[PDB]
This record gives sequence, structure tokens and C-alpha cells, in this order.
Amino acid sequence: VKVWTETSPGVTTKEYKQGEDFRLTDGQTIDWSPQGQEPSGGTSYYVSYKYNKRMEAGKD
Amino acid sequence: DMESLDVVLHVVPLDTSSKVVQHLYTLSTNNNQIKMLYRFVSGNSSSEWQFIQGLPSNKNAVISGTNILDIASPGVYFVMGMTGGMPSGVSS
Amino acid sequence: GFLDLSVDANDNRLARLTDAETGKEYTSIKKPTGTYTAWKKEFEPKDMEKYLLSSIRDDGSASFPLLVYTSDSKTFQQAIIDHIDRTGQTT
Repeated sequence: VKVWTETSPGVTTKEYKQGEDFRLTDGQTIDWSPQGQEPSGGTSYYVSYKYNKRMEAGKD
Repeated sequence: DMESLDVVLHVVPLDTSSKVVQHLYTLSTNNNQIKMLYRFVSGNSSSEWQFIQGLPSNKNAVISGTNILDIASPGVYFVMGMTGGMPSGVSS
Repeated sequence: GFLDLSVDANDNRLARLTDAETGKEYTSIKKPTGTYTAWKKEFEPKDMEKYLLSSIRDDGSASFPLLVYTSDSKTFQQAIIDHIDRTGQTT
């Protein structure tokens, strides 16, 4: 849905543009092999994404 | 030369039963107390304990609630809320 | 250069960089909710020039901080105003 960094809760400093910048690889990883920008190594950033869950009885 | 804690000692064997390498690990969930140490032992002789400095979550540790002059372990720390010994006007 | 970098669990940061060409040190800091500061260079004689009677040349020789020439196409009064605006020197 979104890949981004913040300097305060809910204020978007940079949003990365999927297709360039990064892509979804194998449904497991954000892949920065596209020619665009990426966060510096070792920094923390936010990802928002959708996945199918096997729901558990008595838990979900 | 540390605070007394529960520890695990791992003993690594050598070419003879008179010599070993020893690793020591402290048993605390507190990130300031968890420590790794090692040494070489030969008969009654040994090296000193080699303290290995860990980075909690790959970051410098935070120190607070003490006098900055009572810190006695080498390394790089973030210091804040110190009870005394700071320079004039320096809070952290 | 050599970078000595420190970063705490709250993302406070200290960066000390020494230039491998000149051996000059530069320092920058970041707060948990901020960006890095500009690089604070180590102290040098040139950083005092605002308070001295003399300018400091690249060879470390002294000179006058104001030189006015007929080629400049300015009045002495405008050269004083331009000098005070450029430098903040009062004396």
C-alpha cells in the first residue's frame, strides 16, 4: 500500500514510488533493485501491506 | 570485574585437560547487565577476562539516574537525566 | 575521511568526521524527532576575524580587512557600508 519515513506521527517525510524505487518480490520482500531511491542502510522505515491469513479457531 | 549476577560458563576443550577456553554470559533481561566475556586458561594461569561490548538493537546504550563521574566501563553511551557531575547547562 | 558514528536506541546521533586530506575534524548531531545539524568544523584563527583589526590570509599572514581601490567604482562611504554588511565588523 505504502513505503515511507516520518519525522512525527502521521507526517510523511518521503514516500517511495513503487515500480521505480522498490518492488514486491516473491510476496516476501521489498526489493530496492529498481534504479530509483532507497533509504540509507541500517535506517528504519515503514511498510504497509496486504496479505491473506490462515485464520485460527479460538484466536482470530 | 563486574556486578555479581547469575551466569552461564561455557568450557571449550583443547589438546589437553589442563588447558581450556572459557566463555561467560550474564543472565539478565536488562540490556545494561547482559554481557559476553571470554578467556584462555592454562593450568592455574589465564588471560584476563576479555569483555565483548554489545550494541542493543544495533544502537549505543543509554545511561541515566546516576552521576556521570560514577560510570566506570569504557565505550560510547548516550547520557541523560544525570544526578550530578555534568558540565554547566548540559542536560544530555 | 574516518567517520566515528554513535546512534542510541531513541535515534539520538553523534557523527565525528575527520578529513583524510587536511586532518580537519567536523561534527554533526541528530535528535530523535529531528534531522542532522550542519557540520560544525573544528576551531581556527579565521573564525575570530569579526572581532580583530586585521584579516587572516591563507598563508596565516595579517592584512587590513578593508582595501578600497579606484577600480572598485565605489565611494569610501559605500566601501565602509559594504564592509560592515559583508563582515559585521564594527571596529
